[PDB]
Amino acid sequence: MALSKSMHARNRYKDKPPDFAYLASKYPDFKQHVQINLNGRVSLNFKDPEAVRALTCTLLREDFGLSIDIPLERLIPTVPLRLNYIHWVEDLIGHQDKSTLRRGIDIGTGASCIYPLLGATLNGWYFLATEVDDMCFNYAKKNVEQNNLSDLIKVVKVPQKTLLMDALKEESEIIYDFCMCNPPFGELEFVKRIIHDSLQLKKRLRWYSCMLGKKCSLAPLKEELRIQGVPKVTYTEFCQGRTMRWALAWSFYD
Ligand SMILES: Nc1ncnc2c1ncn2[C@@H]1O[C@H](CSCC[C@H](N)C(=O)O)[C@@H](O)[C@H]1O
Repeated sequence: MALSKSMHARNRYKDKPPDFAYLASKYPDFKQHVQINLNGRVSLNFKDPEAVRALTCTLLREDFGLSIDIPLERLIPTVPLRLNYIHWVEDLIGHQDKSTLRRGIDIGTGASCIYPLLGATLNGWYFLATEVDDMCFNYAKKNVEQNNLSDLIKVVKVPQKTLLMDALKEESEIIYDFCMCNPPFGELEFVKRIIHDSLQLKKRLRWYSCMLGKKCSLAPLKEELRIQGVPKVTYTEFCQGRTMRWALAWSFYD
């Protein structure tokens, strides 16, 4: 499948994208990173990671009420793009209500802990955040605690060679609804490790998903899943102008 306006229909920033002028007038700690371009427009220098951090932290504060602390030394996520994936998963696990508790896994949560944070806020989803990087693990366990989401999000430091399988030994939950992953920059080799772990977990997770960075990666993975005889295999492409990612998910369910 593929979504109109190249991004998910339920995305906040599809109809109402970020307004630099507005955010500068509200958050004077963001006003410092914004500069007036030639066209008179209020613009952020996307090269400066401190500027980009200021935007991402402000959009979380402004639109989700999330106050996060993230280091420059680590990846700065781009709020609207990550949000498409949150909505795609919503669609996959057939969102719809108050007594229907849905639980997922985030393979590589990052310093931000962006997916579990959005996910637990927007929908109240229980998450199992995994991390190999200590710095990332420290900041994520911190952002979760400071937004009092300690109850829904369970951040866990994990060994290097370990993925999905190994992580589901603490805690012991029978059925997980989804698992999202944003592979770090071979890419194909990573999702292949996810595919394999999914072959042994099968119906224990309703949906296994992966946000890809390269379109070339879709063709072999689509073929791998097909060779392994995976019943449902779904894919889409998201967008944020210059940026473009390819989310792919697969289920063993009829
Ligand atoms: N085998 C593995 N298991 C768990 N986490 C891993 C891992 N390999 C890498 N990671 C971690 O996963 C992260 C990938 S970056 C994805 C971060 C986040 N979801 C975002 O979009 O902001 C890194 O912080 C890295 O330390």
